[PDB]
Amino acid sequence: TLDSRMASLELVSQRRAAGAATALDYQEAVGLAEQARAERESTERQLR
Amino acid sequence: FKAALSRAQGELARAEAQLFQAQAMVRRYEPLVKIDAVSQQDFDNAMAAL
Amino acid sequence: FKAALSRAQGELARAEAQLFQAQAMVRRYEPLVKIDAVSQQDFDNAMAAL
Amino acid sequence: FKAALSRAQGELARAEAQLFQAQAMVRRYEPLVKIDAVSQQDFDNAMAAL
Amino acid sequence: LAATDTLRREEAARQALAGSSEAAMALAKARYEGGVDDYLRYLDAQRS
Repeated sequence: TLDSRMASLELVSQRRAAGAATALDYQEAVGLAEQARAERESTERQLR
Repeated sequence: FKAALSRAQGELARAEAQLFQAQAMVRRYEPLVKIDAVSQQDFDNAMAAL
Repeated sequence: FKAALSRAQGELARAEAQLFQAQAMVRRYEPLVKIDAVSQQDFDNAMAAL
Repeated sequence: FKAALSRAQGELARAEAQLFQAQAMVRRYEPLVKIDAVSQQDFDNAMAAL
Repeated sequence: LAATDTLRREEAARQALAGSSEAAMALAKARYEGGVDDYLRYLDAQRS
């Protein structure tokens, strides 16, 4: 899931770089990636 | 001919109102695109509309 | 000629209906934009439509 | 005749504005569609618009 | 130890997320003061 989030984040980053997307979309993609990372940390803690 | 002139002036007023709207849109969008608040595509559409 | 006048009057009636709608929209937006209930872009669009 | 030419030039200027906008759209979409950032359908729509 | 490590990384992710929402604040406020977005969008961003 996090790999998917980073893929979407990179893709939206490219779209913003090309100007087809606002910085708001890039920011929300960043937030989603951070949320997935936090979820991964929680699952890592549970596994440990 | 006065009636035709009135019609032409009415069309002119409509076009001028649309132009004022487009000018306002571009004036508002210009600083926003500088900080990427609006997409470069949206600003280009606004400029084309203007 | 009577039919042509009737057609033109129909077109004028449609234009008056559109004007009435735009007037009502601007009247509703005018107090709202002062408290920022509607975006300044939307108010300027309403004014342009009027 | 000068007025007719001015009107035609205005129409041409509008067409050039639309062409410029479409060119910008396609220029932005062309690198994006290769990485599948935009749908192939959207790129074909942009090409059709251009 | 596992909790402390995973929680350090999780707090890093959550701090990045908060920074992202604050960037959304900067952008939404800039739009609102620019007259493009109404107050509702700005308030929604604030709540987020």
